[PDB]
Amino acid sequence: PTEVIQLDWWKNCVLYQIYPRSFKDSDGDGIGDLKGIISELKHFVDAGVDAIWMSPIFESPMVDFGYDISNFYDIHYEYGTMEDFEELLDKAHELGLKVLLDFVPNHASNESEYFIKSEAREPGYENFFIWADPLPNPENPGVRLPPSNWVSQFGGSAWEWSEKRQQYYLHQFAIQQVDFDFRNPAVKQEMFNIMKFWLDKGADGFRLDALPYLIEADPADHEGRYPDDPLSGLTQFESHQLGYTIPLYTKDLIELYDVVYEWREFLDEYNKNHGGDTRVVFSQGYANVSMTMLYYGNEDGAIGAHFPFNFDFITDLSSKSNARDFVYIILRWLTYMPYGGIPNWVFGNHDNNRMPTRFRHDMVDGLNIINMLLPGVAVTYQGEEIGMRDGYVSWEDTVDIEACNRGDPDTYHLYSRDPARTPYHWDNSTSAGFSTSTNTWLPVAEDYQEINLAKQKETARSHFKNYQALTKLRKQATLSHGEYDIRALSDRTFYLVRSLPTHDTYVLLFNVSERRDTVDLGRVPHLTLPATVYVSSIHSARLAGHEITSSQLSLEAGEALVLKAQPI
Amino acid sequence: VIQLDWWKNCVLYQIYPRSFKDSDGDGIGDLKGIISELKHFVDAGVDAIWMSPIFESPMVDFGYDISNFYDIHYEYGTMEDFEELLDKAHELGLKVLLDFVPNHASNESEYFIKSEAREPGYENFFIWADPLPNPENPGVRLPPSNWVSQFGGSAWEWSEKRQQYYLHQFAIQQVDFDFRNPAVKQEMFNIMKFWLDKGADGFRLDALPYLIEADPADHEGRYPDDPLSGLTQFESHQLGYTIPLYTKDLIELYDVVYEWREFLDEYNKNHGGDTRVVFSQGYANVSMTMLYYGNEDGAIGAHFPFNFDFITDLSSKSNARDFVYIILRWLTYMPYGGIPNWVFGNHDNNRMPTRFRHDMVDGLNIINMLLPGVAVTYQGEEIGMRDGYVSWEDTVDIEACNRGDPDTYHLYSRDPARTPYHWDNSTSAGFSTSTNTWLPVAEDYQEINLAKQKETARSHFKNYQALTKLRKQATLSHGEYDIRALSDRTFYLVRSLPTHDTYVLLFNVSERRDTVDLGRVPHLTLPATVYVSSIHSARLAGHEITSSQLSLEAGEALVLKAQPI
Ligand SMILES: *[C@@H]1O[C@H](CO)[C@@H](O)[C@H](O)[C@H]1O
Ligand SMILES: *[C@@H]1O[C@H](CO)[C@@H](O)[C@H](O)[C@H]1O
Ligand SMILES: [Ca+2]
Ligand SMILES: [Ca+2]
Ligand SMILES: [Mg+2]
Ligand SMILES: [Mg+2]
Repeated sequence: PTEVIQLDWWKNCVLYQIYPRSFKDSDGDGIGDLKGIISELKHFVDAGVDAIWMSPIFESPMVDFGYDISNFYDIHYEYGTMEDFEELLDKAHELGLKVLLDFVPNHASNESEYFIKSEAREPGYENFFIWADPLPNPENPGVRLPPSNWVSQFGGSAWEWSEKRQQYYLHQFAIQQVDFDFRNPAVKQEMFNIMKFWLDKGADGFRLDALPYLIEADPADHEGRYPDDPLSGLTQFESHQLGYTIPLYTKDLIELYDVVYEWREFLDEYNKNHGGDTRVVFSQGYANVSMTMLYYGNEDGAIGAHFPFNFDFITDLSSKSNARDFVYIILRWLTYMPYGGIPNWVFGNHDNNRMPTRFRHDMVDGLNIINMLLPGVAVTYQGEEIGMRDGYVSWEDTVDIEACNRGDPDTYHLYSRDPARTPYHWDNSTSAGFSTSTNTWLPVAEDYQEINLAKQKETARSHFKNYQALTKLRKQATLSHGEYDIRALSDRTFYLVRSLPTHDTYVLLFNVSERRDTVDLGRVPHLTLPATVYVSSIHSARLAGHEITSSQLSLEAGEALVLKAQPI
Repeated sequence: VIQLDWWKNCVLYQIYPRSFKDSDGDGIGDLKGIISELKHFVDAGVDAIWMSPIFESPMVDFGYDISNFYDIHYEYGTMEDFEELLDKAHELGLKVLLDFVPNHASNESEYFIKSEAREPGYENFFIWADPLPNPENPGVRLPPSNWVSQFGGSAWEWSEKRQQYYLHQFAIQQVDFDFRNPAVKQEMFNIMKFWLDKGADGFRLDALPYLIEADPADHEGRYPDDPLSGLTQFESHQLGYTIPLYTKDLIELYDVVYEWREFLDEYNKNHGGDTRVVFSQGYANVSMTMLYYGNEDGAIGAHFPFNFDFITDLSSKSNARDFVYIILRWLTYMPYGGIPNWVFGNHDNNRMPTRFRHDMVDGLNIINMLLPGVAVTYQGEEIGMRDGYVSWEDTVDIEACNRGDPDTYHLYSRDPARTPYHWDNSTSAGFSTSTNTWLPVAEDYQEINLAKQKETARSHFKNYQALTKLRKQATLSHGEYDIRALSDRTFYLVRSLPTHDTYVLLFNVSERRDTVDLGRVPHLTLPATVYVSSIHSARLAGHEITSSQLSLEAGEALVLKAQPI
């Protein structure tokens, strides 16, 4: 068995997204907190997680549960103190974990000192945000028009009138989330200042949110006005409704990538000047594949985020997908990613329905196997390691500003992100062990007695035990250094093979369909029989250690196997 | 390497007969014309030809409106000319496929006249529905549903004779058969049996996505409205106004196709000789397209449905990563054992060099010839023919006439891809002795013609010949494929086969020079020999590639011959 050089930590980490409000409540207020995370850092070691990122924990009025940041240099009081954060870093680092911070560079709370100073036209802050005059209305001079038809992601105009300043400010998100002017060198310098502060504290890097919205059209390019976004011309949207416009002037502007490349320059300089393990930036943006790959860098030699997140398992695959769709979407990242790009795989987050809800309850293990066996970085969202489902959230219990703004009692479910933010299922105790109180900030999902971590640790076969076996398998040279081959055997079943001369072969077989499928293992490259089941889905006929001798393999709907075969 | 049945790796050439060769100076291509140039297919290294329809037709849709599925269109010639074409093609080793459209018949067909007059056994040959009353103006009949014709306007036409609407997914003159009528399904078997008895090597079957529409029996006796697109740019008479939920890709259409294949399998068993095939045409999403091959329940359909991805999903707007990702789509979705095919043009779409670029013609023909399976060539692609200019005044395409006007006809017209074939630099590019050609000859025929390309050292046609010859190599018939983008500008396609020479396409699909590391290309050992280069390449056939660093100019494609793996 050949010797392999270990990869840089960020090229093949298991990265786990914590939603701190919903992870662990240590003080009975029904709100997850830093002492809660600290008390369960051992969970990440137990799970085989290398790195955690937290949804925002900075001072925030909580309009968008942390994404409206009023102070980028201190901790939100409900989550705890700077001292709790420093204790979290110390204890995480002692356990060998990396810790990344999430913040949204696009915007600040209207309660931030930046915005208070800006609205007052304070020297240094007047132009910190996008401030615009009304569009001249010569035909009805007493009727004030917004600068353009731009629509907020949370509904209504992206322009809010300031009585104090007698101008509109831009908010691509909530009224309380004010868009920085990213053509302002002082805004760009402030972003370096924020990152330097948290790197100096010992953060191992950043997840940076909402990057497609950084830059909007310069009125200088449109005869001194903000240009209207083109109309979608879809009958089902009026001017206050997201979908009314195509964001040609408000999203994916080529200038945003220059800001990202400057962030990478800054981080490269920081790493050179501090040594120890590489500090990284992982970018978030929902965009088409071309716009997504520009986050890595460009073919003029620019270098950007260590990677942009791959949301293809959220946006392009679901329970509607067959095995050919799975393979074809997996191939999209691998086909479009630049030479030397690190692939990553995301199955969920706090903005989207949970993995088993988007797919099916019988597919959890197969989805975690894909995550863990594809080359590069596995990304796990809080709860995927135990197969948590969307929780039921009534209109009455809904707190997501997106649903409160865009929805009503009949439609709120089309918008609300709350079902994927329900408290983590630790055990079958009061509130699934998330809290000692029956009062939790979102309702605990009704299935917690059936789906909880403690039950999965006790029972012979579980989502969590499969998760542990897969994160353990990623330490094998075959998964860190091995080649990959992926093809559909049928509309129902695909294989993913990891192989490496002189090292064991590992094969995923996954029936993603609602029907049984019999496949010819003779078609699977590098699969020599007999082979051993390393991992099986929790209801597979095959237990771990089951010998596969026949070339004919019948798989149930949703059944997934990892086979261990002799080296190539 | 066991010999493949002919249709698994044939070079298939689509003839548009009206535009191929005029033998009789009426400016209309004809069968004696085709017969006179059958040697062209041998010269080019074409194995099989299919013709756009040549059956009796009022020519409203230039042959796709068929008034008699059992005889030849007089302008193209006679049954005897067809029998001669088959005779001489088979002598030259060629296969000949007939195109007919099972979906619809000419309103001048006996089927229609008899159906409209309610003649017994013909009453239900076509889709006949009652009008709806009109809230706005009671005197004005409304059609059975909001269904929109592929050529614009309602898919329902009123018959004064029958006092009912008939369905036409295409032209008013193209009447949709009822494919739930066993007598209609029998008549298709009768038409196929007739032409297979004549010696045809199989069929191209048109417009299959449109065979079957919603049964009113499943909608309380009414034809259900297609959903609205809700797109403000489309009015109720314009294609795009509806989503064809009840009018296209109904699962029942595939059962008809599986029955056709069952009939052909029986015929092939009972007659022996060379396999007679069915290749299906349908523009549909990839999963609905794959159902034409067969289904997972074990149904067997068309020998293959045509792959239109180089028409629908790639263009001059595409980068190397797009090329790779779109090529992977057929290869990812195709059933195990399926034959891949590659289509770069047809008589319904702009010519290959117009959709892409003039400097990409060689690369595109290399892709066609070097990918696994079947290369499909549309008349003109072997010489890099460009779209012809066709004024409103000279436009004869019903689609442009019905959907378009002097300022918009170019958005819809298929005529630019149907201009006469460029044989030489003689009158009408040698298509005809006459200057009275049914469509105007493209302005560039003096620059782009088969004769010129045969007598210049380097040409699209000589590259085409080099590539059809290369398909005889086991590496291309049986070899593995590896395909990846080296950059946004350049991709490789490697064919490899243990102990047989490796063949490598490098293609810069961009408008800019690109320098690639050939060390990244699998199975490529240097030195390698240029087998084929783009006509504008600095590299000639026989040139040795010795450096690992290769600069490709805009549109430049090389086929390298390299050491066996
Ligand atoms: C990215 O950004 C928006 C606004 O900050 C937030 O609502 C989402 O939760 C986040 O992923
Ligand atoms: C398929 O069918 C339509 C109608 O018959 C025709 O106009 C096209 O030319 C053909 O490819
Ligand atoms: Ca912005
Ligand atoms: Ca039909
Ligand atoms: Mg708490
Ligand atoms: Mg003629």
